[PDB]
Amino acid sequence: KVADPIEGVKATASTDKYRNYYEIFVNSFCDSNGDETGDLQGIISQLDYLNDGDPNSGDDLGVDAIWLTPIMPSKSYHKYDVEDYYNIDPDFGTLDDFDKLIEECHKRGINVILDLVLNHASSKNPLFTKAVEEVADNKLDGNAEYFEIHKASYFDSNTQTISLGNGYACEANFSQEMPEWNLNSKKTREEFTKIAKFWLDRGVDGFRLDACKYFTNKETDGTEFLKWFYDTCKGIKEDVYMVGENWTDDSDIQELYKSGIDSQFAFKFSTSTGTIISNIISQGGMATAKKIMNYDNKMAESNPNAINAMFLSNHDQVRSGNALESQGLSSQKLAAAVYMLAPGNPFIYYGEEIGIKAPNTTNDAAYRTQMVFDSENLPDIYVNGIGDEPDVPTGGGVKQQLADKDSLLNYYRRIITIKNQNPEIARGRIVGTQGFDDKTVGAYYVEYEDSKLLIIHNFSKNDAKELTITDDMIKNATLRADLIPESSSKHTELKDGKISVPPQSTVIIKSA
Ligand SMILES: *[C@@H]1[C@@H](O)[C@H](CO)[C@@H](O[C@H]2O[C@H](CO[C@H]3O[C@H](CO)[C@@H](O)[C@H](O)[C@H]3O)[C@@H](OCCCCCCCCN)[C@H](O)[C@H]2O)[C@H](O)[C@H]1O
Ligand SMILES: [Ca+2]
Ligand SMILES: [Ca+2]
Ligand SMILES: [Ca+2]
Repeated sequence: KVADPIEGVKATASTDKYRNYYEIFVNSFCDSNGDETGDLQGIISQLDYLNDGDPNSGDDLGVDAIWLTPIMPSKSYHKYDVEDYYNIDPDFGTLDDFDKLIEECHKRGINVILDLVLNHASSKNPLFTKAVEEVADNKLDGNAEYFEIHKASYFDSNTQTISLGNGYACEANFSQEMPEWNLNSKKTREEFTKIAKFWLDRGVDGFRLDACKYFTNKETDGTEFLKWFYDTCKGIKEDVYMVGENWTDDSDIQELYKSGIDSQFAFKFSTSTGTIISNIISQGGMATAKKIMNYDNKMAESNPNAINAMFLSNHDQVRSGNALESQGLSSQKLAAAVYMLAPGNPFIYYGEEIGIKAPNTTNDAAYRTQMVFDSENLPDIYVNGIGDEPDVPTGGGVKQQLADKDSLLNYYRRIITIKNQNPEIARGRIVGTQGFDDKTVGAYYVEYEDSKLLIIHNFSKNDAKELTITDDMIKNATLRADLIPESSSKHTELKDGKISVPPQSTVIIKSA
């Protein structure tokens, strides 16, 4: 019977770089034409589920940016081997379907970034097939100049290669079908400028940049390359946004931020062995708050405009729900609150919001299962390596979960609404932790210019925490928002300076 503190509070749609992102593995999301392959028209058909354009009404998820996995011609179902950087794979649609998707996203306040694969191309990209022919004729000063082609003996020993003619090879860390670009090449830079402009001119808001760890090599400074590319794209589109996958230690992420790239994925906090899920299982609130503050701030030293990119899991990892669901739905809910209420831009993986699991932990295809909009009418999508038979989410599909006020999905929805009511959360920096003499409680102050919030998480699985909020912490403290997983009907309150934070709950404190 305690009033919901967010009732009637005005939400505002984001109009800047700060977004709750949604990663769509295109193959697996929505099939509009019966071939068992997801496509762009399928995404279009579900845009009102993603964002209906009105932050103050409706039953949409509410995400305000999409990251599309590769959409360009490729023989593979994942398409990270790019055969043509200037078109749409026919299974996904045409450039007209792409233009429709952009228009329809933007009408709803949804930004769109593309997976732009700069480390490597397909071995069937025509630029590369020409290089291969020319190398076989001992011509190295044509198309070979686009690619990381050298005599075999040049390569660092632990570098995998593609064998070419006449004793030459091409760097290929990921596959024999993924030859690497020479990022130092004049010709390559020219080509990348053309590809960037091609997509930016179609209304794209920016890029996800895979495999940044492999920009740097024996002769390439990846920071120099990414700075060159990023600044090129800023000239084309001043408010272009990029997020890099740099799957490596913190010091390498610090280094790469000197490029001025907005964001790099925060791998440290992802997966079952990562900070967030590990500490939700271990009930380590205080540790998690400390680690988020220290990491966000360290990265800001390298780039003062860094936008951290928190995530539980992506298309290259086991689904987060494989670890979290067996710990109870309230653990899954807390996890969402923790990663999404950290500074920066969180990335929800499609289907995470309804608890899609991986049927096995070892096969990448099992990380990319079929999105379930309605568990009564299961999808019919083929995913190479796991077939087309759909798993049923424990909580049902989108339609089921939207109706149930206590669903995982509705918890995500509420998190997003709280963010749309409180811009400081995404845009600010953590200026300090707040101790509550309890290792289960993780609390920190996020401040964005003139405005500070106190975010408190109770990681305890079983125990409510009665906390005292003083004027030294937040002057004239009020309860701005709550997230209480046990029941959507349950709210708390701040009364005579005391607030009960239930198990696995989050509260947000703000000055009157
Ligand atoms: C970022 C990218 O950098 C990375 C590489 O492009 C993406 O990963 C994708 O590509 C790899 C490699 O796929 C290619 O090579 C494999 C291995 O030879 C071929 O099998 C594929 O057909 C070819 O496209 C891919 O890795 C799959 C490895 C499978 C191992 C199975 C072993 C057990 C067998 N019983 C990824 O699945 C694909 O996404 C990455 O996703 C980007 O984010
Ligand atoms: Ca289709
Ligand atoms: Ca809405
Ligand atoms: Ca490389």
